[PDB]
Amino acid sequence: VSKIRVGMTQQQVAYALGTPLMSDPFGTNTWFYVFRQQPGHEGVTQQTLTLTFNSSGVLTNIDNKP
Amino acid sequence: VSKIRVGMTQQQVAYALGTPLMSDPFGTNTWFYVFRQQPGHEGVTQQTLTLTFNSSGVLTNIDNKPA
Amino acid sequence: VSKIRVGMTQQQVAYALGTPLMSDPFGTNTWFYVFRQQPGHEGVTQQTLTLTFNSSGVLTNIDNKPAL
Amino acid sequence: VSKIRVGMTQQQVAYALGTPLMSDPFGTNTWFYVFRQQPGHEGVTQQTLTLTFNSSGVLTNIDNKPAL
Amino acid sequence: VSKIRVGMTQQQVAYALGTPLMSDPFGTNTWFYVFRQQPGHEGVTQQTLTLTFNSSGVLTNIDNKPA
Amino acid sequence: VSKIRVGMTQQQVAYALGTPLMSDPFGTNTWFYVFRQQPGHEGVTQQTLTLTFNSSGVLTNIDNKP
Repeated sequence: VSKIRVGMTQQQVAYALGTPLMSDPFGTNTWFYVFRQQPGHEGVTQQTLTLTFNSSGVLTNIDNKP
Repeated sequence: VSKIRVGMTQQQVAYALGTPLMSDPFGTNTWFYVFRQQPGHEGVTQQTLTLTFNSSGVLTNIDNKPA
Repeated sequence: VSKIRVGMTQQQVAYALGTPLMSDPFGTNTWFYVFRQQPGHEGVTQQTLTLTFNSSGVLTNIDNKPAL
Repeated sequence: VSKIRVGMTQQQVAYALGTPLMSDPFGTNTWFYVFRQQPGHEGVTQQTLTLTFNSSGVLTNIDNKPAL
Repeated sequence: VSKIRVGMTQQQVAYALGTPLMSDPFGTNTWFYVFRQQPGHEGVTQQTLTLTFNSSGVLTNIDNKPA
Repeated sequence: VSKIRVGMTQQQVAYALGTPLMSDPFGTNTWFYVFRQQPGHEGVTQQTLTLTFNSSGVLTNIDNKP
């Protein structure tokens, strides 16, 4: 924590402390859902969803898995 | 168990599905650390850190409250 | 690990092992909700709620973000 | 939400909103460690540790899994 | 920041990297639920559930302790 | 919780309660790492690792991202 200073880039902070446990999802390019402890789950593997957004915050790819 | 389509904004997707469990931290403005399971913890409350970055990804505020 | 002993205070245990991944919320003074993967979310930041309780486990402060 | 009020007990708040995603570990009676993404892990199940504290925040029970 | 190679067993990978943050629950023997942020919670402790499944994926023990 | 009974398959339980918050990683086919709050992080995106194991518990694929 003394390992960081105002003016550092996200790369410099992440090098010092690691990436954070949480961050705000708005403005970022990738959102990942894992649908746990939600009734109605189906299949032989954990349902997940990866969403890709462009720099304007618009959804460009929907990746279901499976 | 709900409907999205390409071209939706993040507000539309969050209304439909909720915010995601995880998202990529690079490019956003607020990072939040909670230092768990790390030896050397001190104090009477859980140590945390909130960082604010500007539109360019540079750190402008370090909030260690506590405290 | 072997670096903890019965009789230790929560500070000593937290200095040896760090705080735990999880703990029972009853009896503590601060609760933190993060409303994720819940349809109906609104706004331009992640909705959260920080509740402060006194010693008697009574709620004394409600802190919504964003502000209601 | 609007379904909580200052003066509520932790039970009333938990009935209205559920327990929180996170809480401050200090002051509670049970801590639970899950040692993941930590090099050195051994054995055939996930290593965990459950610590029980009394009212004074003093450790009274250590429960390692698997058993040491 | 540590070294794995194809052909390693899960014990070898866990020694090198630790266990993973997440894994697929299907096919294993122990499931653990912690019911957070769900309205209608009752009791003086966090409600949890530990389920044991046999090698075939069938439920053989329901542990609701608490209690 | 009264929604489940001994003898149900993992598919029946997951349909009633959802998948669990946690499960034991040994014996399963996919392990996912997200290296957060670990100093030394590098890059312009969150480092992760997906490992695939066969039914004998042997590592068959290493997928770094990026």
